[PDB]
Formats: sequence, C-alpha cells, structure tokens
Amino acid sequence: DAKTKVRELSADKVGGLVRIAGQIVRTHPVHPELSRACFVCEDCGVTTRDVQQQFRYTQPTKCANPQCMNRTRFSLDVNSSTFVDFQKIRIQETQAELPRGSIPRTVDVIVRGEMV
Amino acid sequence: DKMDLKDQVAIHEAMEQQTISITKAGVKATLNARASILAAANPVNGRYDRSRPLKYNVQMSAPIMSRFDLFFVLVDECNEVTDYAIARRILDNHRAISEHTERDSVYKIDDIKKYIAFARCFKPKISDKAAETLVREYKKLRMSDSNNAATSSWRITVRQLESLVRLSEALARLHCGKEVLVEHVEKAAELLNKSIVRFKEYKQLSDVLVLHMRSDEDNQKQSALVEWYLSTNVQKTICERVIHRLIHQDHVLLEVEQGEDPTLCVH
Amino acid sequence: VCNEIKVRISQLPVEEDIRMLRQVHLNMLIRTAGVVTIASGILPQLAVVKYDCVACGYLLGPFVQQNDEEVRPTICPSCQGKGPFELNVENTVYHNYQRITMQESPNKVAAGRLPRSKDVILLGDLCDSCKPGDEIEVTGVYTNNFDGSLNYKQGFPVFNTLIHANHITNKDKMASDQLTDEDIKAIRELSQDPNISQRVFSSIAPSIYGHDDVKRAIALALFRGEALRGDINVLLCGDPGTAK
Amino acid sequence: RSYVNDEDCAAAIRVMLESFVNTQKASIMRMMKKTFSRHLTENRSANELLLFILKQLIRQQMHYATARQSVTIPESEFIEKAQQPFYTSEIFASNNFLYDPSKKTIVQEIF
Ligand SMILES: [Zn+2]
Ligand SMILES: [Zn+2]
Repeated sequence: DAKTKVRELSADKVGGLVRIAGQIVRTHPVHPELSRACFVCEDCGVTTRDVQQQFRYTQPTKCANPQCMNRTRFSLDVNSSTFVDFQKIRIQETQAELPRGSIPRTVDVIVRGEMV
Repeated sequence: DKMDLKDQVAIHEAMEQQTISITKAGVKATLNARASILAAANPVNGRYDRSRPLKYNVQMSAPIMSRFDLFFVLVDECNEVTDYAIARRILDNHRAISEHTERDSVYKIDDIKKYIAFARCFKPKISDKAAETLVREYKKLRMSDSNNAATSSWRITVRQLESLVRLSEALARLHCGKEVLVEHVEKAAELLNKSIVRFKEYKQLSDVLVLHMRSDEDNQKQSALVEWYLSTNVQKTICERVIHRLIHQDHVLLEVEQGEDPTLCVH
Repeated sequence: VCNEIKVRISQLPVEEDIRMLRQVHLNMLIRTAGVVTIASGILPQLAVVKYDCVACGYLLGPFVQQNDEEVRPTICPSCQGKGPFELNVENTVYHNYQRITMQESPNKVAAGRLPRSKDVILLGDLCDSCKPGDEIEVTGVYTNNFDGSLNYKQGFPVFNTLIHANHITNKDKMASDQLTDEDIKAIRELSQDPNISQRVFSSIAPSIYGHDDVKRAIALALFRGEALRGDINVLLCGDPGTAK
Repeated sequence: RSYVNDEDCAAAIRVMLESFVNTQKASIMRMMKKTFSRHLTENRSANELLLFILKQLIRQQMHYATARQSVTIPESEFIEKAQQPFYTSEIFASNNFLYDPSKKTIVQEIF
C-alpha cells in the first residue's frame, strides 16, 4: 500500500521495497541471461562451480585445485551453467503525477523469469 | 481537416488495408491496425452551406470520404427554444460542479462499462427474414436516390449494404441477441436514412417534355408539343416559358426550322 | 555422386511461437512457422581444414570446423615444435551456407502487439529454397552462445540465440504444371464438342451476370497471339461498385 | 485448330466492331450500330429482345411516373413496339414481370 511517485525516487531509497505506477512505452524481446556458471581450468581440467555473476561476465579469481597456480586460463561449460530469462522495459509518468509546467519523466525497468 | 496531405495519405493507406508496412534501413515488417476511427472537422467556408452537396463543404478527398460509414452534419439552428434549452444545460453543469453533486442517471457508468465489455463476446448470425429485409431496404435506398439523382447530396452504391449489415450486427450486440432480426435491419435503415438526407418545377416540366420527345424517338412543332403537354392559361404560359428557356439558355431543344411556331428536337 | 546421406525429419508434433521460446528449449528440437523477410546470398564456408607446417612440410589435421571458432594448431608433432603454419589449399573442404531472417505471421499476432523475429542458418542442399515473402515452416535445434558486444549493449550477461535448420516446408509453392494422360484425354474430349467456345466464354466468372463483351475479351486474352507483339491487351473503365 | 478458319475471322471481326462502336459518343454510336447492324445484332433471340423492349418501357414508365413500389403498362404498347407466348417464359417471370388479361396489362413489383 506504500505507493511513491516517480519523481520521489531519490538515491536514498536504493535497496528497499517500493511500489510505483506508470505507462509502458517499449517492451524489448527475450534473451537468456547467465546467472551461475561453471568453468574448467585449462591447465588441470578441474571444474569450478557456482561462480556468481554480477552485471558483467566474470571468471573465477583462483583455481579450485589447491595444487594449481592458474588464475587466468579458463573455459566456460554450458551444460553445467544456469540460464535466466530476461526482459527490459521502459515506463513513463502517468499524467496525474505532473507538476506545474513540466514534461513527463521516464524509467528503465528490468524483468526476469515468469513475468517475461 | 488541418492535417498535412502527407499524413492524410498515410492514414488512408493504413485504412484501406488495415495494415502498416515498414521498409527502412535494416528492418522490414508488416503490422496490424484494427482500430475504429472517429473524426471531427469544420466546414471549409466557416459555416455549412446547405445549397451545395457534402463534397464541396469538406476539404477531404473522395477516396478518404469513401472510408466512413456515417457522416453527421451539425448546424446552428438559430431557434429560441433550443437556445433556452442549451443555456439551461450549461448552467446545470456549472451548478452541479459548484456543489460536488452527481446527477441521477438510471445506471452507473461502471455498470455500463461491464455491459459493453460483456456484449462484444457475442457473434450473432443472420436470420432468413433479416436477409429478405436487407434486400428490400437496399432496394428502397437505391430507388429513392434514383428518384432524386440530380439533387441528392451523396450517391448510393454497394458499400451502403456493407454499412447496413455492420449497423445491424452492432444493434444485435447491443440487445445481446444471438441472431439479427427484422427490427435491427429496420432501425439501421432508419438511422442510415436520417444521416444521409441533406428550380424543381422547371426540372419536372422539362423532364416531362424531354421524356416525351426521347420516347418519340422510339416511334420516328412548339404548339403541338405544348398541346401534348396540356392534354397529358397559366400552365400554357409556363410551358411556353420552359420551352423558351430550354432553347435559349440550356440549349436542350433546338429549333430545326426557325419561326414563331418552330419545329423542335432534343440536342 | 555423394559422400553422406542426410536425414531430414518432418511432422514433429509440438509447435512453438517465436514469441514463446524460453531457456527451457535450449539444445532441444523444436518446430516454428513464419514469413521470410531477408535472405543473404549463397557463400562457401569452411568445413574441414588442414594446415602446412613451414618448419618441416608435415600436414596437420584434419580439424572439423566448429561453429564459432578460428581453429588452429600450436605444435607440429613431427618436429615437436611451434613451427609456422599455412592453409593447405589442396586439402581444405567447403560447403554452401546461407542466412535468413523469419518473422511471426501477421495473422497470428494478438491485439496491439508487435511480431518477433529470429535468424535461421541453412547448410548444403537446404540453401536457396525460399524467397522473401514466403510462408514457411522450420524444424531445427534451438541453441545459444556468448557475445561480449551483446553483453555491453544490454548491460547484463545476455546470450545470443539461433535456430539451426533441419527441415523446411514452403507453404507457398505453386502446383506443378504437368499433365497426366487422363488430363490430356479430358482436354481432347472437351475440345471435340461444338459448343466449346460458348462454354469457355460463359464459364469464365460464372457469378457475374452478363457483360459477355468483357468475358470474351478476357477469354481471348488468356490465350495468346502467335507472334511483333503476340499479347492481346485489354482495358476496362467503369463506375464504382460495378464489380470491375 | 492448326489453321485460321472463316469462323475465326468472323469472331475476331465481330469482337473488333463490338468493341470499337461502344467507345464513341451516343449519336455516332447509334449511326454506327445502324451501319454495322448485320455484324452486331445477329446473335440475339426474340425472347431477349422482348425482355429489352419490356424493360425499356418499364424504365420509361418509372421516369414518367416519377416526373408527373410497382409498375403497370398497357399490353397494346408492348405489342406495337414488338411489331415495330413470351409471358410463359422463365425469363419473364424471373424478372418479376406478370400479366393481367382482365385489363390487358403488364405488371411488375419493384420490391
Ligand atoms: Zn587448475
Ligand atoms: Zn613440423
């Protein structure tokens, strides 16, 4: 029940649970996205599992074999990795929000999984 | 009517096909545009002129004008009673807004929203008597237009039957009927006539004269033509003046041998 | 004639929309349908590669060319060293390749939505089998691969996706203009009758009533003069609504 | 056919004349129909000509009654224009033409 207006999205409110309303302008198509990955060490053939991805594609910082010195030479394994359905959307301010003499603001929205 | 001709051509090309096509840079596609259009315009000379047909009072092209089922024309009536009623309605709007007070409608607008949203799931069929009535009403429309061919403001073609079937189906959906009945066709024809409807002695007498001479071409003087008209003093004088205008202004009738009682033939 | 017989597979039971493919269907076999919009030209692509060793003349390979790689050796075993390499013109093998783009059919799109599209890859004797505008139906494997530029575009580690075609039916292929002996016998038996001219003239467009001049003009124009233009050209002008 | 026959020539000539005469103004069209009436008018039947006479008279009566749902015409005019069994035909009845012998009159209903 805690609605907030689009212009009230300050940098204070990063990370909290929020409700908002808007009008949808664009709906981009669907892509698979990498979530947790498995990498094979090219030197020794050991699989390192569950490398959690950030916004960027990342390799492990260290081989899982304790008697191995590799930190660079890795190859991704596809049939062990996990993929996530992804969608990107743009929204606009509804007309009832607008202040005096003002043009509507727009936001980028990220959607995952079954809501695609 | 204030759009650019480029944008009007774009709308007409979309309305013809109910599709939009794209071929630019590195994308080609075709799309669907199943939307009903409602439009408003002002007459060209500022006020509607009843002495001319609809083609001159509106700056649209005839292909664009062919796309509309219904045209409605709205004029200032210059009548005291209607002016009083309009003034009372405006002041009732102001009075209701001034005290935050609703009117007493029969139904809620939300109930009407539910009804209109529910009724569009129906797909009524055409009954036998409805088909017979559609044929009869199309005949009536084309007959009356042919009787007023030189004076009707808008022609009648096959497309009016398509519009009539659409209006009948919409009325059946309004009453939630599973079939089109006779009454839907009848009221659709009445509404279509009321939307459509928009010297004459000279035309009638000259028509009688020209029809007799044209029919006499299936068999093949001015006083003899006048005598046939009279058998078929004010009427005789009017017939002489009509023949005089048909010769000397319209040139419909030609004096084959000239004189005070000339021989006459149709141009 | 040949080296290998391919097996194409048809009438796979489950159909998907382009709009409805998810991460479940990766490396599965699927069937879709749509309209062709863009098609590339036919180009040769590497299939099996061998290399020369500059250091000792030994021939390295064969290496089966993978989908998205520049395959190369690093060590020649016959000299046990990292000798320089050259492409062997005499033993490299190629096959035909084509790429098309397919869009959802406009008939099947719901209210107010935009159709989606996919890229399809054709190899070998599947090439040159369709044109832009064709309604087609594709059966193939749905796969994915990484692209760093696509990652930088979207801002998240997204993956490129494709369909590798295995069977195609073109729904817009016209019928074969070939006649059986039964058809030729029927044509002869029709041509023997004396009323055949009036049969043809009146049987063109039987729903339209009258206008025998237009019917005879169309009938004599469907046949052609012998040729020096041989074609017979016809123009009609008429009021709107007169079924022209 | 392997060769052009006299019938093929007659068909081509008839198509050419029929297409040419219709393109002119109405008076020139009347004159040329009168001139080439041998080649143009050969294929019609008496029943089709009687339908033409009847429908032309009904059109003239519709114009006349408009200027002065059904049409009635005296039979004597139809007989005189035919001179210048058809009532039993399918063509006559399917065009809603009817006959009354008690008044000797052609009848039609337009609905
Ligand atoms: Zn390692
Ligand atoms: Zn070597």
